[PDB]
Amino acid sequence: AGPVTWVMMIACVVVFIAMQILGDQEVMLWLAWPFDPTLKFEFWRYFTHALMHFSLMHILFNLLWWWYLGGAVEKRLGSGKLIVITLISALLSGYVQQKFSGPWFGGLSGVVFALMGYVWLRGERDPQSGIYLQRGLIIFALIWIVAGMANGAHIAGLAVGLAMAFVDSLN
Amino acid sequence: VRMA
Repeated sequence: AGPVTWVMMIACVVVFIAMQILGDQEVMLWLAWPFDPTLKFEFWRYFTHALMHFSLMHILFNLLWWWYLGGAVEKRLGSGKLIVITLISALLSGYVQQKFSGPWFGGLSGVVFALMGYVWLRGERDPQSGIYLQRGLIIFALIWIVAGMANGAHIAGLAVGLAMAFVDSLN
Repeated sequence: VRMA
């Protein structure tokens, strides 16, 4: 697994550990989506929400998928590609999650659902890319959704990942 | 808090 895959895994671990020492709320106050327009120029917040996890099974399950799919994008399409997928999906899934239910949310599953959508579409339309998602997993992904949690994140991420894959799958 |  490449550098981008790894950097993100260490960022999420580092942040998780801080949340255990300082407590969730303390880290949330600084890394969450702006709760107050006054804070709108604290630019990190549109990304840093993705780095916070709230339970062990939350971090594990997300980093799992991220290691699997992230690594495959980074291996097959390079580090720049995965950066862009990450940044766009984090920001957009954040934007929509905030609208649904306000700013108190976190987790990499926005990014994860974008990656899920990207790998699957791109593998259907462009088998040349060398990436694909088994239909067994696209069914598990769809079960996660209907079981929903940042619902706005999941669905906004997915959208983003399909869009980018389509764009990339013509060229 | 919601999980994403």
